[PDB]
Amino acid sequence: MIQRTPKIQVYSRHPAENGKSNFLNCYVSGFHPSDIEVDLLKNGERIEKVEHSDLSFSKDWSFYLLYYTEFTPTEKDEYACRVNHVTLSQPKIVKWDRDM
Amino acid sequence: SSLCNFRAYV
Amino acid sequence: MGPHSMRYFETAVSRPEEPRYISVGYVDNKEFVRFDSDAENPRYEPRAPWMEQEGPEYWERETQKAKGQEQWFRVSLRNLLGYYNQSAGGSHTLQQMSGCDLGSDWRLLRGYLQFAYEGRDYIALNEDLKTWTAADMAAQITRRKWEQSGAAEHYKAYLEGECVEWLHRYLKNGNATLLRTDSPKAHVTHHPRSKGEVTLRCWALGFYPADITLTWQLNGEELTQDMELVETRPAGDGTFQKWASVVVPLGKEQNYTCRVYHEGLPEPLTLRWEPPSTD
Ligand code: NA
Ligand code: NA
Ligand code: NA
Ligand code: NA
Ligand code: NA
Ligand code: NA
Ligand code: NA
Ligand code: NA
Repeated sequence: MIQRTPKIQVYSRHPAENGKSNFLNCYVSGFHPSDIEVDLLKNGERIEKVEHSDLSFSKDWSFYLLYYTEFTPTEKDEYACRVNHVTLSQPKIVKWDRDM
Repeated sequence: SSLCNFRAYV
Repeated sequence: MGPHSMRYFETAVSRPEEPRYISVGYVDNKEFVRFDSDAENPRYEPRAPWMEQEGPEYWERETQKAKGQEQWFRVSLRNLLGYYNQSAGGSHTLQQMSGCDLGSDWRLLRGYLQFAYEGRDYIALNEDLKTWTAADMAAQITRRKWEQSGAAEHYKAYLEGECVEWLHRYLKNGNATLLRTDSPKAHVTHHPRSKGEVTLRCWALGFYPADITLTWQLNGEELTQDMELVETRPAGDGTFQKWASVVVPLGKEQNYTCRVYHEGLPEPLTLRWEPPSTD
């Protein structure tokens, strides 16, 4: 058995411009096994309207999914992705950085 | 066209 | 790019409820069909719109085959519990990759049949499509069973025949869409650091297919270990994104260039950072 921890990237579909509608993405990949818990957060709170792509796996057998929601970037709101998987002892929180 | 595996299982 | 290919990536996951079985087909690395046992009405469905050129008989036949595969993976997961002296419980994952690369004579170039159990290589069919390579002791049991029962001939017949015949049909039907490319839109951004130095980030956005090369140069010479790259990621609209960054001294920004290579670009793009116009 080889378990692999998720790789996480949090980013927007389009270059962020405050006050302009966009999509917030949380791309989770390179993990094994396939069960995974992902939440998108706004000011530390769980976003309810979150969609996700269907499960797929790469040539190294590891799984990947995309979680996403429509959003409008602002100066004051903080966005993040919270991921949990069997390889972790606690959820990992990755903050959205509009420059990454 | 998807594959039908052979009658021998793992 | 390169030879055309078809692949079917199959997974069966047992859970603490019968296993979940997922089958995903790809043509040229693009998902084109999908079956999931956890769906309300489990059936193979078109994932690429050009697959709707197929009639209703195709979907029914593919669905019936998925029902057979679901049972094969269910029995195989059960045998795998026995091989590792375990009783039923928890979660176990059995995966399979199979398919073909198309040669310049439109016949099989390379055939693939590989299995993994618990994220580890388990057994694979060799390049000769006649012999097997087992990765552990449990896999040696499967290997002897498959060698003694003539399993390789069954897979070889599919890979050399049916797999390549249907790939040609799909390439013909999906031709218009399959040749389509979305060139990356590229730009360079400038970011502050800790002491006044600058991060230059070269962005390639909205490109399709996902294959891309991003490079940085200092006076035309390629930069290697000083370059930070992110893994290519989906934009969510079917296109992809990637970036590569370099940390440069302030005022030395113009000595650096980024070059992006992509099959959508007739010529690679060469760009540099320029301060944007402001009011
Ligand atoms: Na930008
Ligand atoms: Na809030
Ligand atoms: Na919200
Ligand atoms: Na068929
Ligand atoms: Na069960
Ligand atoms: Na693939
Ligand atoms: Na089912
Ligand atoms: Na899409």
